[PDB]
Amino acid sequence: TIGMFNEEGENVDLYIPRKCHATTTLIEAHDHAAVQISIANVGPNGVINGTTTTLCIAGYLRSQGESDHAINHITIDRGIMRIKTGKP
Amino acid sequence: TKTNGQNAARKLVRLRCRNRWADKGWKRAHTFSARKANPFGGSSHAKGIVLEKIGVGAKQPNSAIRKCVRV
Amino acid sequence: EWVPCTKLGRLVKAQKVTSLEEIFLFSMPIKEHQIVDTLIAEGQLHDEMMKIYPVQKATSAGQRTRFKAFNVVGDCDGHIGIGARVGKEVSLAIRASMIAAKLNIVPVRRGYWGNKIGEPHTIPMKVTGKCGSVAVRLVPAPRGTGIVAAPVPKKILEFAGVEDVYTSSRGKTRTHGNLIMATFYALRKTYGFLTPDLWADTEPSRDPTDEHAELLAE
Amino acid sequence: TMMSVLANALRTIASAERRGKRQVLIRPSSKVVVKFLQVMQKHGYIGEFEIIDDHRAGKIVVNLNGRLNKCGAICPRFDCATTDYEKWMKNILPSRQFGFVVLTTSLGIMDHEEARSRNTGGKVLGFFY
Amino acid sequence: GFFDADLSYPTVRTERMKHKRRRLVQGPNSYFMDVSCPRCRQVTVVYSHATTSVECKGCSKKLCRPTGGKALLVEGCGYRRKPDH
Amino acid sequence: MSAVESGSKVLRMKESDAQKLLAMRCHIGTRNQSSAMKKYIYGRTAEGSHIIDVHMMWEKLILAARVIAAVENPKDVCVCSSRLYGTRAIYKFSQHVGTSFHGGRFIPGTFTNQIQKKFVQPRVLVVTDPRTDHQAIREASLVNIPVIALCDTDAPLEYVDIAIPCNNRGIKSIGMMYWLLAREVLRLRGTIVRSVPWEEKVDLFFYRDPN
Amino acid sequence: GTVSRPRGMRPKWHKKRIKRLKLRRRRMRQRSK
Amino acid sequence: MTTKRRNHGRSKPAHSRGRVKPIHCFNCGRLTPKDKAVGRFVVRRMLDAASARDVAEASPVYGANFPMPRLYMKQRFCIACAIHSRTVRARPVGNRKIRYTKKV
Amino acid sequence: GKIRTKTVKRASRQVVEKYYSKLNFDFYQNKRVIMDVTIAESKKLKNKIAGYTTHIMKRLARGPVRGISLKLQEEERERRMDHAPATSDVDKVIQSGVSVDKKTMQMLQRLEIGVPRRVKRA
RNA sequence: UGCUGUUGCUGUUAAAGGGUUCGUAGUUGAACUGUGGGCUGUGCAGG
RNA sequence: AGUGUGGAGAUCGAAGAUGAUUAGAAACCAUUGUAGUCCACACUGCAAACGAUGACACCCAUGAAUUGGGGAUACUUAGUAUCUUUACGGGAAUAUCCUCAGCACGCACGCGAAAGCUUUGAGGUUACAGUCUCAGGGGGGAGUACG
RNA sequence: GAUUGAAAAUCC
RNA sequence: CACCAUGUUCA
Ligand SMILES: [K+]
Ligand SMILES: [K+]
Ligand SMILES: [K+]
Ligand SMILES: [K+]
Ligand SMILES: [K+]
Ligand SMILES: [K+]
Ligand SMILES: [K+]
Ligand SMILES: [K+]
Ligand SMILES: [Mg+2]
Ligand SMILES: [Mg+2]
Ligand SMILES: [Mg+2]
Ligand SMILES: [Mg+2]
Ligand SMILES: [Mg+2]
Ligand SMILES: [Mg+2]
Ligand SMILES: [Mg+2]
Ligand code: NA
Ligand code: NA
Ligand code: NA
Ligand SMILES: [Zn+2]
Repeated sequence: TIGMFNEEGENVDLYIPRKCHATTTLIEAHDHAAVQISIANVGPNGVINGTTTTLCIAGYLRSQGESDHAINHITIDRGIMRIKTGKP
Repeated sequence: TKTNGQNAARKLVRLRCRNRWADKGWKRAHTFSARKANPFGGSSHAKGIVLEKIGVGAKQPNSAIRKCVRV
Repeated sequence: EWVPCTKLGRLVKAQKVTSLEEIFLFSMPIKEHQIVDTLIAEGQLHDEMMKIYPVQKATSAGQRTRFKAFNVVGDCDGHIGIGARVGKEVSLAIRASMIAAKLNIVPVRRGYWGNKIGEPHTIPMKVTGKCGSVAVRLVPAPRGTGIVAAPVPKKILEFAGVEDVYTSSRGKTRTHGNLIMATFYALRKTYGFLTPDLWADTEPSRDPTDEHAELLAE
Repeated sequence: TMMSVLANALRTIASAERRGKRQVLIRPSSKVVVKFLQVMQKHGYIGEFEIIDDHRAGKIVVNLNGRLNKCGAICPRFDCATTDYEKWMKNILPSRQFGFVVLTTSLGIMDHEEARSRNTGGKVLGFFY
Repeated sequence: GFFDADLSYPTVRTERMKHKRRRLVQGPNSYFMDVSCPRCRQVTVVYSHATTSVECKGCSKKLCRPTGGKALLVEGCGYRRKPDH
Repeated sequence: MSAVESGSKVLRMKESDAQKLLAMRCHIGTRNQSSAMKKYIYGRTAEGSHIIDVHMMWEKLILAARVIAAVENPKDVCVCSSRLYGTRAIYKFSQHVGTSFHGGRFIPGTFTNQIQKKFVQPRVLVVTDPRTDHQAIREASLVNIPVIALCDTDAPLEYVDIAIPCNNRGIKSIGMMYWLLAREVLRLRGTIVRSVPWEEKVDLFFYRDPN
Repeated sequence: GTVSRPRGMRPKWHKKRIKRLKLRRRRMRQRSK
Repeated sequence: MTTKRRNHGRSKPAHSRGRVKPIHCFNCGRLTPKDKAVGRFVVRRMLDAASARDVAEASPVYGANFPMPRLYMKQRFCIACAIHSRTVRARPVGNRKIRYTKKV
Repeated sequence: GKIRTKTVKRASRQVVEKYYSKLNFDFYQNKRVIMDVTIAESKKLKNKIAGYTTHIMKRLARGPVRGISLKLQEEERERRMDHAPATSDVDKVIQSGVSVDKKTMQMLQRLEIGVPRRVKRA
C-alpha cells in the first residue's frame, strides 16, 4: 500500500493523512479548516444513487479564498461539471 | 550580508582580521596593555609585603567593613 | 457521569470511534478531554507538569497574582499534547493544564536514520518549530545516540516517543513557555512534511459523523 | 544584474511551489537549467515542461505536481569528491531517506546517488526534495 | 466553471493586451503601408512609426509627419497596410 | 454540475429555468467587481451593472444541489440569512428540503461554544451572502464545515467552497434562487418528478412585511 | 518628550561642553609648545 | 522609536521630494513645512446674522437678492497651535487613520 | 430615576406572555391579577411589575414588542403570510414579457438552449 | 559561544547603511557550437 | 550656521540694550538691536544629511487612485460616449479599454520580540548559498587622549 | 535620650 | 495663555 515500511514489510506509519485534491498537501490533524465535500452521483434519470464522489481541500486554500476555483477545477477534471455550454 | 565569491578568500580573511579586534576578550588576550596594567604580570599568584591593614566600606545596599591589607 | 456535548464525544462514548487516528485523519477538534481519556488505553497516558510560574497584573490596590501552568501529556508512542492554563490557585491551574493538554493532543511521525530495522526510533526529517523568538530544530540521529536536547525539550520528546534525536535551539530559550511551544510545534510538523512514501493517492473514506449521522440523530 | 540563471530559475520554481501554482514560467533558460529540470523530472518532482524558442535565451513552462517541497542552487559551486557526499547530504538534505543533491560531474549533470554509483565527484549545482 | 489559463498557450484576449516585449515571444508592433501621393498618385512604402519625414520620389512632397509614435500621414492620401510576410 | 457519468442531459438547464432567471433578474450584479467573482461575469451592461453567466450559475446551482442531496440527514445542513430578505426564503427552503435554518443575527459561538446550549454541528453550511453572513463562515472555518454561498459580483470568497453567482439582493431573485435549489434537491432525491412542473409557488418564498 | 532617557545632560549641550574642553586643551598645548 | 504615523505626520513620501519650503503659522508664527502644517480654508461671514440683518435693513444695496460679502482665508497652523485651538485633536489609535477629502 | 430594574422587566414580560387575555389597560386591575399570578416577598416590586405590564400592554396594542412572543398572534401572522396567490409572479412576468439588455441578449443567443420564448430586447 | 558567524551572526525602532554621485584596484558577471540512429527481444510503459 | 574679500542692507534677528514676570529670571513675553540674513567669488564639509531601511538583479495577492509617454474606440478572438472649436489648431480637454515608466493608498501570503513590513518587503532564511560593498559585537570612559 | 521599621536629621 | 519650585537613606 502507501506509507513507510520496515524491511520486514509491516507498515510503520501511525496513520496515513489525507491529501488535498487541489494542491497535493498532507491535511494535518490540527488545521481545523480542511473540508470534505461529497457530491452525489446521478443516474441516467434525475435521481441520485448510493455512490458519491469525495473532495478534500486544505484549510490554507480556503483561507486564501481559492477553494471555489480549486473545486471548479477538480469537478471539471472529474467530469462532474460542464466547462462550456454546447453549440446552439 | 557578506561576500560569497569563489575567489573572495582574501576579502573574507581581511574582514575577519579587522572584525576580530572588536571582541573585548580577543583584544585583551592579544594586546599587551592588559598584561602591562596587571599587577601580577600575568601570574596566577604573587608574593608581597603587608604594608598596612585597612577597612574598606562595602557598597550599598550592603553595610559592613571588609578587612583588607595594602601590600 | 460524562454526558457528551459533541457528536464526536457521543460517538466515542457509544464506541463507534475506536482510535485517536480516526479523529486525526479528519482533523476534528477534540473539545472534551474524556474523548482522549477513553481512546487512550488505561495506564498508557502519562502526564507531568513542565513548569509553573506566577504572572501579575498591576491594580490600583497592589497587584493581582495568577499562576500559569504547563502540562505535557503523552503515551510515549507517537502521541504528544501540551496544555497551558492560568488560574487563581496552583491546583486549579494544574487541573486546567491537564485538561488543555488532553485537548491539544497531536500525532507524531517517527522514522529511521539509516536502514529500517525494527520499530522507528527518530523523526523522519529535520523539523524546526518556532514560538515567540525561541526556535527548536530537531534532526534525525543514528540509533543509540539518545535525545541530545536541553532538559525541557528532552522530556517532551520522551513523551512523544522518539529515542534518538539531535536538537539545536535559538532565541531566548530561558523563556520556557515559548521553548515548550516550539518543541510541540516542531513535533507537530512531522506529519505535515510530505515524503515520497506518501505520494500515492488514497481512496476517500466517510467521515464518522457522516457514517453515523442516523445514530447521532436518535 | 543577473549573475546565476540556474539560481534564478530554481528560486522561481521554489516560489511557485510554495504559492501552489499549477505551472510556472522560467526566463531565461540554458542547458544547465534544462538538465537540472530533467533530473527532477526523472525523479518525479516535476512533470511536463516545455521549452519555448525565442531566437534568444529561450523560456520554459514547467507543470508542477505538489510533490516538490524546495529546490535551490548552491553558490558558489563547491567542488565535492566521492567522500563529501555524506557531508553534503547531512548539511543540505532533510533526511538520508529522500532528497537529492545535483552535481555537475564530468559524466554530466546527475544526482548524488547516481554520481556515487558511477564513482565520480564534481561541482555542487543544487538540491531538491 | 471557466477555462483555466495556460502559460504556454495564452488566450487571444490575454495575449493581445501584453506589452510587445512582455509577450511569450517578442514581436514588432509596427508595419509598413503602401501610400499614394495625393499629387500624382505615385505609390511609396512608408513605415508606421516613421520618425523621418518621408518624401515621395516624384512629387517630392511630404507624405508623413513624425509624432511620438505612429507617424501621421498627409491629408488626401490613400494607404493600405502591407502584409507582414 | 450538469454532467452525469452516463452522459445523460437530464440535469441541463432548460428554457423554463432560463425564463425564470431572466424574469426575476438573478443575472444582474451590482456594478462592483471582485477578483474571485470575475470568472462568473459574462459582461458589463450600458448602465454599468455586471451581467452574470447563466450557464456558470446553473452549473454551480446543480453542484450545490448534488452536495446538499448527498447529505443523508437533512438537518445536518444549516441555511443562514441575515439580510432580512432571505429569511422567508430559507424558512420555506427548510420546510421543503428538510434542513435547519437560522435567520437574523447569528449568535457568535453557535458552532464553537459547546457549553452554551443552542449549539449545533451542521455538516454543510448554506449562506445567502458571504459579506453579511461573515460570522457563520468564520465559525465554520474552525469546525470543518464546507460552505455553499449565494454570491454576488462583489463577494469575498474566503472560506467559501461552492459559490453560486446570483443576485442575492432583490427579494424576487433570492426567492427564485432558493426555489430553484429546493426544486433541484427534491428532484435529485426523487420526491418530485422532472416531467411535471413543481406545484409550489415562489411567491411564498418571497419576503413580505409582517405588518 | 520625543527622545528616550538621556541618562545625563542633553547630548547637544554635552557635545558643546566637550568642544570647549578640546578648544581649551589645544590652547594650553599651543601655549607650552 | 515607535513610528507613530506611517507618513510621519507630513504628506511627503520617502522618494517624492527632499525639501518643502516652510510657512509661518497663522497664530504663533512658527516656521513649519507646508505639508506638515494643518491647513484649513475658512469662509467666515463678515457679520453674524443678528448684526448682518441690522446692516441689511439700513443698506440700500444689501438684502434678500444681494448677499453680504464674506471673508476668505487659508489658515495654516503649526501642530501645537492647531491642538491648542482645537481645530485638530488627539485621536484613538484605531481612528488615527481616517481622513476626509472634503470640507464636511 | 424611575427605571424598571431587569428583575421587574423580566417578571412583567413573563407575566404578559403567560397571561395576555387576562390583562387590561388600567393599572389597578392588572395589579389585582398580579397578586394572584405572582409570588413575591414584596409589594413595591408587585406594583412596579403591574405598571410595566400595563405599559407593555399599551405598547402591544399599537404593535409587536421585542422580547415578547405570543403563540396565538405569531401563528395568526404566519397563517396570514402563508397565503398563496392564485397565479405565480414568475408566470405573470413571463406572460407580460421579459425585457433584456444587449449583453443579456448576447449570451442567450450564445447558449445551447438558444433564446427563450418570451424574452425581448429593451 | 550561530558572543567573530566559510559552514553560520546582526544593522526600521535594541550596537550597527556611508549625505550624494563618479570611480580605479578588487570581487562578480546573459545565452549559443550539443536529443546519433537502426535491429531483435523485454517492461500495469504509456498514449 | 560659520570663515575670507568685495557689494547690499527692506525684513527678521545670535550678541548686546531696555521693559516686564519672578524668591531669583541679562529665560520664556514686550520694545529694540550688532553680527548675520541677500549677492558675487573663494573656503568649510560637522544635519533627526531619515525611509533612522546600501547598490544591482529575480519572483511576488487584491481593490480604488495619481503623474508622464504610447495604442485602441482548460476555447479561433468580443464594447464605447462628452464638451469646446477663427489660431502653438488635420486642434484642446474628457469617457471607456489597454500598455510602459514614476510618487503613492487601503493589502493576500509570508515575516517580525512586538510595533509593524508587504509587488514600494522588513517576504520568498535552521527547508539557513544571485552578486558586490559599508558598518556593528554589554553599558560608560569617548569620538576623548595621542599621533 | 526622644524619633524611626531601621537609619539620618532634629531636638534632647 | 500672570505666577505656580522641592520632597534625606535603606526598606
Ligand atoms: K540610560
Ligand atoms: K522622483
Ligand atoms: K532633508
Ligand atoms: K549578534
Ligand atoms: K573596477
Ligand atoms: K525688530
Ligand atoms: K506671585
Ligand atoms: K534644592
Ligand atoms: Mg510625549
Ligand atoms: Mg514618544
Ligand atoms: Mg535610541
Ligand atoms: Mg540604533
Ligand atoms: Mg546691565
Ligand atoms: Mg561644514
Ligand atoms: Mg561596546
Ligand atoms: Na499634518
Ligand atoms: Na517662580
Ligand atoms: Na516680585
Ligand atoms: Zn503655531
